[PDB]
Amino acid sequence: DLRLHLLLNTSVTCNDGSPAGYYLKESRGSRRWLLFLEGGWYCFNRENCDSRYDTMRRLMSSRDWPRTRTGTGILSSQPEENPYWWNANMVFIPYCSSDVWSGASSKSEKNEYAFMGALIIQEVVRELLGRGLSGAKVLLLAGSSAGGTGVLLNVDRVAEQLEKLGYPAIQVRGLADSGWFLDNKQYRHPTEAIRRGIRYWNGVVPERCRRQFQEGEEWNCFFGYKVYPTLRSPVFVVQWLFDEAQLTVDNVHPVQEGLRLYIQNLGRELRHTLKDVPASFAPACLSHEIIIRSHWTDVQVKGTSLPRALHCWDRSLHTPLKGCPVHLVDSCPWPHCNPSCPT
Ligand SMILES: O=c1[nH]nc2ccc(Sc3cccc(OC(F)(F)F)c3)nn12
Repeated sequence: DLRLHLLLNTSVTCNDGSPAGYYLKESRGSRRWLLFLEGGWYCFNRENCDSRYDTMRRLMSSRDWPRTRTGTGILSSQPEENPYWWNANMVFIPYCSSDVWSGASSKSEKNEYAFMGALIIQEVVRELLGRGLSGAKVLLLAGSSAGGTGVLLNVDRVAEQLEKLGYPAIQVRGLADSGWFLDNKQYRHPTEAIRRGIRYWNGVVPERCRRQFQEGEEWNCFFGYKVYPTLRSPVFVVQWLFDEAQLTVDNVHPVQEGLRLYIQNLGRELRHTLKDVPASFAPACLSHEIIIRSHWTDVQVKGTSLPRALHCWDRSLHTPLKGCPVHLVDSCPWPHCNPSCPT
């Protein structure tokens, strides 16, 4: 139901120099626009990117992209599947820059690959303005995994470019799903790979965060709990307390005391980082599931589903609301202590 458009500015490219693009399903009766950033890790040097080009080429090139994609979860237009925004204009932005959406570097004599994730987002926004985004009231920049970190890195830049282009009435907001990681100690023994990636990509981070951490330390801004307080746009954070990717980077795979304590401490640390995040949904589950899955409606925290919490967030952005909460963080300390966790 979402149709592919390759960028009209063909110099804004995927890793291999093929044009980037977006999939669009318009909803002409709606002033809501959802722009979703796909995830899929990243690559950080020539040899690592070459391997990714061999067996993850759709994440580095548009040459084999299909003409259409089906919107699912928060991108579904069916009310039953998407109680939150089923009538919105739907945009899926494929991740083909391998730079956690941070890059601003073209291919060249000296660069085998282009890392243009930050420019891809800006160009999608620019081209959408001529397709109806100029009439929007809300632009929700959403994303999962590397795309969720991408939201944190780019939401304020989207807000800034819309202001500079002359559209101050469009409210830009972020929804970061599964992109809120901790730079914690591993269970057995990362940030060095991000640190090297940033140099390889000419990666860019939000200005206020860059100014806090200063030169060489931009990697800090890839960690939600450090970049989020510097952001001005409203951002709703969705994060499993026991995210499978967090456990993977922590080298966690009949649980004895050391690992039990490690896992419990991870959940408490994650919960701590979300205490001052007023719009958040953080269930006590071991999962890698994301908000574009069709059954995203099923999980609840304190009896409230994520589509409900997002609706309550919309209302809050018109004092807390009777029966319509927006800060939903589990307090129970072990995976699947919430009975609604995905199986
Ligand atoms: O796309 C998917 N699925 N799961 C994941 C997990 C991380 C990533 S990128 C990333 C983003 C922020 C920090 C980071 O460093 C860390 F790992 F936290 F130390 C890596 N992308 N990703």
